[PDB]
Amino acid sequence: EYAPLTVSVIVQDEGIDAIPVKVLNCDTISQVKEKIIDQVYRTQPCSCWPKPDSVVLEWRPGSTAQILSDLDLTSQREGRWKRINTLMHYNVRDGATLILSKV
Amino acid sequence: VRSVKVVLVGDGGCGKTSLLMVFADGAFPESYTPTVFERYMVNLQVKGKPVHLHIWDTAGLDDYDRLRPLFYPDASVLLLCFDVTSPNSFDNIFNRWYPEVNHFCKKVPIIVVGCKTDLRKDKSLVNKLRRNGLEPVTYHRGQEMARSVGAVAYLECSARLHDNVHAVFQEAAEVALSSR
Ligand SMILES: Nc1nc2c(ncn2[C@@H]2O[C@H](COP(=O)(O)OP(=O)(O)NP(=O)(O)O)[C@@H](O)[C@H]2O)c(=O)[nH]1
Ligand SMILES: [Mg+2]
Ligand SMILES: [Mg+2]
Repeated sequence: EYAPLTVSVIVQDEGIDAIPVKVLNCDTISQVKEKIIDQVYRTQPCSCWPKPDSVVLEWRPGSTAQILSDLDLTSQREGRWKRINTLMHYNVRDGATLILSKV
Repeated sequence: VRSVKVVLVGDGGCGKTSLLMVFADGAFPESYTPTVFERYMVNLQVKGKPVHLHIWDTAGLDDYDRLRPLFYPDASVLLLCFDVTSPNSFDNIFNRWYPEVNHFCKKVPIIVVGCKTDLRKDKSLVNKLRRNGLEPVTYHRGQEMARSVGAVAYLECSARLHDNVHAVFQEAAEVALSSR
């Protein structure tokens, strides 16, 4: 089996005292590194690092494309939270065509 | 330079795409192909003034119900379509399409449209309906539905025969502009 595991990580350059990072004992050393980078550097200024919200995703099954979002007018609010839209929420079948473009 | 956003909804196979292709490209499709979503842009005249038309062709199937509301925002007029030969599609005008429109588009004008009118004068088809105790939808029944739903107008057309096709969109742009 596996096990949840909270760890204390220190980053030399940033100088923060310590950062709690929730990982799994079955995570590899590469997975753990990216788990840390997504917590210290995803919010650091980097003009060449595309984040999902600095990026548009359109869908066109025909000659016209439409933008798909995590939460738009079609999002069903399930429970305490608004359920984030999925690919089968929009009913995107296999072999579809998408467009990626910056904002 | 006035622009108008037109959106067609209605049960699958009721003839939404054929109506648009005949109006835009002047071509009727013999093979049925379920539409996902398309945007047709048409320049027309209204009382002597040019009016651009952004027209959206939606999916009538139940499998795309979660994607369809994406095209309701900023609408100027809504064409609620049904098949005259299919009493089911005429019911879903009020059972299914009106609640969905009333939910999102509370203020967008509704124009009910009866499609495949040419099929009313087909002996081989109407008798198949009459043997099952069902008659094709008549004008006074399409009108009472538009009245019950609260539509502004109610029109009929046949994409197979180009009849009353250009008139459907002239009335759509007139209602959309006069209500602006
Ligand atoms: N006889 C006749 N057949 C028609 C007429 N309009 C459409 N059809 C036929 O009805 C079928 C459905 O046409 P279509 O326009 O694709 O319907 P739809 O509403 O766009 N389907 P969907 O909503 O799933 O995209 C096709 O086989 C088409 O040839 C009409 O005026 N007369
Ligand atoms: Mg279609
Ligand atoms: Mg189905």
